[PDB]
Amino acid sequence: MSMDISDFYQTFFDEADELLADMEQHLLDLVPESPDAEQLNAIFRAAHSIKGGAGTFGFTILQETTHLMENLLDEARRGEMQLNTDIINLFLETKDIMQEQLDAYKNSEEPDAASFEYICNALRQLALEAKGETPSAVTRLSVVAKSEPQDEQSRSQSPRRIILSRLKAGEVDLLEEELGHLTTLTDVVKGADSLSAILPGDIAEDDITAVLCFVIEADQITFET
Amino acid sequence: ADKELKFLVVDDFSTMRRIVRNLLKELGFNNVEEAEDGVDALNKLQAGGYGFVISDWNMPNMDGLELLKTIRADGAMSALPVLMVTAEAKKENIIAAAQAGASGYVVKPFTAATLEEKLNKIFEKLGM
Repeated sequence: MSMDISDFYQTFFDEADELLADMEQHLLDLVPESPDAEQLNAIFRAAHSIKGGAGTFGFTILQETTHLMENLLDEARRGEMQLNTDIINLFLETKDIMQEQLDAYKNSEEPDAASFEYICNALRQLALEAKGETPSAVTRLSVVAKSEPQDEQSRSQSPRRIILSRLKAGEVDLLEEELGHLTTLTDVVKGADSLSAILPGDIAEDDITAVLCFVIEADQITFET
Repeated sequence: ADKELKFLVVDDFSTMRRIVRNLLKELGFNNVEEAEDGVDALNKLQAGGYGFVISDWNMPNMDGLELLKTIRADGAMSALPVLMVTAEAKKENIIAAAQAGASGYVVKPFTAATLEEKLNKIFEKLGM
């Protein structure tokens, strides 16, 4: 009854502590110049797990901290980033801070703001350094803003109307809710069973087709006026 | 609506796997298996028996979609329902999921009551 999260927290707090201990040990055993692939994968997985739990429960500070570390561990495990003793020490410091953040949440307290800013700043500095100063040669030197500024602003008047015919009880509300995830519906005629709305053109006909297609079918879909 | 449907809860995270499990519980679903990745899952799937992949989008060796495309260019697994579990309701995920062939999507954490509704519609569209 009533999905209370202030106990689905306990299980997360315990899992996280355990994963932080594993992370620490793997970090300490890593050989920077020749990191065992299986060991890095374990560190990355612990971080990925902690991040998802942090997101699920709205532990903002922990989520962002783990997020930045995870991207870095992904680079190192894919072999895109070289490790060394400085980087491993930064990871250990990151593990230390994440533990402090977790310990604050266990007490229904807020984590340390200053430690959060410092660790995120350092992690983003490393990622930057892991870049060799922007990509080679100029990129997106044109492909960007293409077709100049359209004449009117957003299609002269060819939105195409989508007609969703034949919807179910609560589907009106729900598909209203789903189309509402992909695009935005106007002139929402919530018939007893229908939903018409005008369509923006923001998705290839071939793709809208594809997703509604998670709840409905290709012919329920008509594009016309 | 088989309270026994074999959920391959593909995720590399245990507690979540556990509440997913407990909510499935307060809702009545109790048959849940856990996998940690796409090669593991593909290996696991190269086996068979899996009916619902509640696949988290991300995993090592092979992820949710390669899992899904390989699944799709391969004669044998080409049509499994994959409920991509996503932490958030996003369009391209939703569409790539769509163009490479995925079945549906859900957002954690849900109450027993919500998980309840999503399952219902896939079931609906696939004819389950």
